[PDB]
Amino acid sequence: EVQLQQWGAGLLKPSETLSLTCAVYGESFSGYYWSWIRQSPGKGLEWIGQINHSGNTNYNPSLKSRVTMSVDTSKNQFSLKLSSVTAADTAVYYCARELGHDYWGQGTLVTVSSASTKGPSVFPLAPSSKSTSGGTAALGCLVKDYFPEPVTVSWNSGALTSGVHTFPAVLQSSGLYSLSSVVTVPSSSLGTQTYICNVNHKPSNTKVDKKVEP
Amino acid sequence: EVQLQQWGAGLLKPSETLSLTCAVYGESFSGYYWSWIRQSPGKGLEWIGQINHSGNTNYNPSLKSRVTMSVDTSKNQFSLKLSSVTAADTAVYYCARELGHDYWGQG
Amino acid sequence: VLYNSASFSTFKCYGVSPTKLNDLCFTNVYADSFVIRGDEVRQIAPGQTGKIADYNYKLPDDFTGCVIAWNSNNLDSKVGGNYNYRYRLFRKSNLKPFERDISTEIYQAGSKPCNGVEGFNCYFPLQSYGFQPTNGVGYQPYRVVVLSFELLHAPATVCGPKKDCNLVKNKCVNFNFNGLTGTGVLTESNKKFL
Amino acid sequence: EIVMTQSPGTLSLSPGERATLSCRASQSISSSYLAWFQQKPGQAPRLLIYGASSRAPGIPDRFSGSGSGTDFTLTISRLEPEDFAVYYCQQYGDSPLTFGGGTKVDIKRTVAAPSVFIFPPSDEQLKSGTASVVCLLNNFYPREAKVQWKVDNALQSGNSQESVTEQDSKDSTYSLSSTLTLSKADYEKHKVYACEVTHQGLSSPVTKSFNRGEC
Amino acid sequence: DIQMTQSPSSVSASVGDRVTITCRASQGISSWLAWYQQKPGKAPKLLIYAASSLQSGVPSRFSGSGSGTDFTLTISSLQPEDFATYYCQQANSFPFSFGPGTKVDIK
Amino acid sequence: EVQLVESGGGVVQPGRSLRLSCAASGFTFSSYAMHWVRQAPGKGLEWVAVISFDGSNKYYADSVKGRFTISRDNSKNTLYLQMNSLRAEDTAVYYCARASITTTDDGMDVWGQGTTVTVSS
Repeated sequence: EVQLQQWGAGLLKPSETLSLTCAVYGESFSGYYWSWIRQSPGKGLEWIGQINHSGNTNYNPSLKSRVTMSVDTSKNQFSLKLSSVTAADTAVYYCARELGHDYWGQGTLVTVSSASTKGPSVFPLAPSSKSTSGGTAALGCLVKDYFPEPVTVSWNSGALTSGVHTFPAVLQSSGLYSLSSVVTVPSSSLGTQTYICNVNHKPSNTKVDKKVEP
Repeated sequence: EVQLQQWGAGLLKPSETLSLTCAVYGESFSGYYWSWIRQSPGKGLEWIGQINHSGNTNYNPSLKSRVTMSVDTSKNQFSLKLSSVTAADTAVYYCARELGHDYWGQG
Repeated sequence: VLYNSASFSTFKCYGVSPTKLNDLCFTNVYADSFVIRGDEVRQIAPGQTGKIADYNYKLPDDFTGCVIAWNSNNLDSKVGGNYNYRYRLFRKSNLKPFERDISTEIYQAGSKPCNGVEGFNCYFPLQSYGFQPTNGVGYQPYRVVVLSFELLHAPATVCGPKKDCNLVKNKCVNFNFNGLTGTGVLTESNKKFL
Repeated sequence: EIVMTQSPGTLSLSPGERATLSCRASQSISSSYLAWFQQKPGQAPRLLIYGASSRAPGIPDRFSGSGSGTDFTLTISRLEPEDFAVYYCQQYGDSPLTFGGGTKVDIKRTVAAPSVFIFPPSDEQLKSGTASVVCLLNNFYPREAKVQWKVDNALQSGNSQESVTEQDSKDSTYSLSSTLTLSKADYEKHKVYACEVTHQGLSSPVTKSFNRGEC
Repeated sequence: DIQMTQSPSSVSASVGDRVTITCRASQGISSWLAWYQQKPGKAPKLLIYAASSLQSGVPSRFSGSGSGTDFTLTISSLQPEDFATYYCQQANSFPFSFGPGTKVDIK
Repeated sequence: EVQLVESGGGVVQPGRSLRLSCAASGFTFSSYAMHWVRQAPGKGLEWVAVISFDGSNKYYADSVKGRFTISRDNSKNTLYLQMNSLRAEDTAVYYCARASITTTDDGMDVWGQGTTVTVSS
């Protein structure tokens, strides 16, 4: 029962090189083939290549001229070197056995984009009279521009956690993600209790709390 | 209406080689000269050099022995490689058009 | 007769040029013959990577010879599938150049050993090509004959044909009689050679 | 490179109901060397069937596979709660390993109705130079949901993007939000903004527009 | 050119008897030999191919064997349909040569 | 039911040419390799010729080489066997059969009925 732990740079920029390393613990490391498998959104799982303790390598014909694995028998580690990463290389990389039957890795998300870190901007969204169908409406603040993926939007510092739908981030053409979160609350509760969409962008350390009301 | 975008290594150590890249979007990329402009505190704006799609380069005579530039017509990218950076090269680097009269970068 | 043939699709040559093939004497010539699918024909070359060039047939970098391959869809194609041309799919190391590995030992791909019985993570290394007449180009059989020219210290056993011309007598002509170079007039004589 | 294809894009069956999958390949597999993987969200894929007919060790007998040649089927007798994930199929009888396109299975329930909500652009973002118009749907079961933006009683397409949330773990429904981007003068001079919704929840499509200048 | 020489010119047997017919090859043919059933006045029907197999349609009572230069068919459930001429054809080289035949009489 | 239909044979004066047709039915004539087998009266089966599935690779026997010519028409689902320099020793019944491989790895699975050719004075 081997343990496959891997590490690498989770963020990259175009025309750079991608370096990943996977460490094998437990059973023997020699006398086996170690594979790298990439899972990209939209497409499916893709097999990148193989390498053994003697440096013999098998390659995917598609990723043949840009893929290079290396092995370190002393510390029981193997590595992947993908050269000239573009925006189409944003995927999750796994390290496993030769066929990926017994044991896999953990999953190292790698994103390639030429955009600098930017602080999120919260835009309040008033609930229209047309939206308010008596007592049912929707609030929310639309986060527009932020480069790094991680971002959390919460209501009332966790006091309001019912009816909150957090939509997945959308990658805009500028290279900046966009997120929208809304909450369904009664109009009477909206009038009596104010609601704040707290945000906490870890890379930018921005904690902007905006309250929007009719 | 080009939208120039920049990236590169921020922190650097002395005696290394600075490397920056500026990507061009929008309208046509060929038939133009792309400039690198350096702005430093204490000093003012400084012009580093130019490059076109054919590889022809113009260099500032002061920073002539340390400046090397390359253009990648395939991906609409041009790059700057300042060699043997000292502590006096701490500044903000821009990419613009040939004269920086129409469209600039972000810094 | 080989170079002037037209049925051959690929006739790339590496250590020698096809023009001077006849004017070169070699100690031995090896003709290695096998059948592979269309897409794999590019891997029969010095310094190439692939399953067919790592587990089945590997050519050394210092290769003095030629590679000849012609399509044989008509010769090798069954309606249900040939299922008789097989390749080594799994191996634990790359082949040495000009080595043949014929074994049926089960490929152990997992922690639990198997003593020659197939199962989980224990798979048969030899897998069969699927050749069918309806298959499009690139998955169609190709017959490959690789000629390797050898040059040892032994006397050159194989030489190219030595063409000649007619015989003219009573005329001052240059002659090359089996290696004798000179000038003179050749007339019939009554000498009795042994 | 045997291109591997799966026919059912999104299977939806009720819990405790038999499910069948297809992994139509592009060629004939060597020795029925085809496997079935299961990938719970946030984790790595795990084997269920090896050799297209036999179960991997530790796999419950609820999983069964069959098929040979170029057609392979995976059969789940009972849909347990810990079975709704994406299923991939993999082949070995060729030099590059090839995975299937991936198909997902989810819990089935009654058809719900999308609650359409419309919002106008805010003054702050109008000052910033971006006029974003968004219309939302709440708690509708069927995946299909179309947003047809109409501007000044005209047809506009390609200027909007849609975001879909993952299935709710309580009512097992979906919420969809579509964002429509606009310029400065274009938003300033245009009058009527609306998005059209087509769904099987209501036979007659419902439209709710707004006008800029009054609330 | 490889010719096929079946040693038994003819065999005498009754229904439900065991007989063996052999075919010999001048050169070495690995397993590319087939057998046929020729009822006079009809077309020959294959019953053994690759020197060891059962054709889809005939009962599992024709058991062929042999590899190299000798090939033998063994039958242990002879039926009234087993009185005909049998031929052996090799497929190693393009010139395909059948066998002389073997008549089966009723006794 | 898969069947093979053959015709085009008959009594022909020596020195002329005879062309025989073996029509195909019940299968894909563009995916199989066809064989010709002849049997003189009171004699055994003699191989004659073979043609590939695409009709571009043909071999004849060691007796009728050069003289006999074989061809096929996948569109018409028939076999074109043309005899040249016909001789009096070709008096035999001709059978057209079907094989999966042009080298008949597992072929000769279906046969027709045959047509008799008798050349004489």
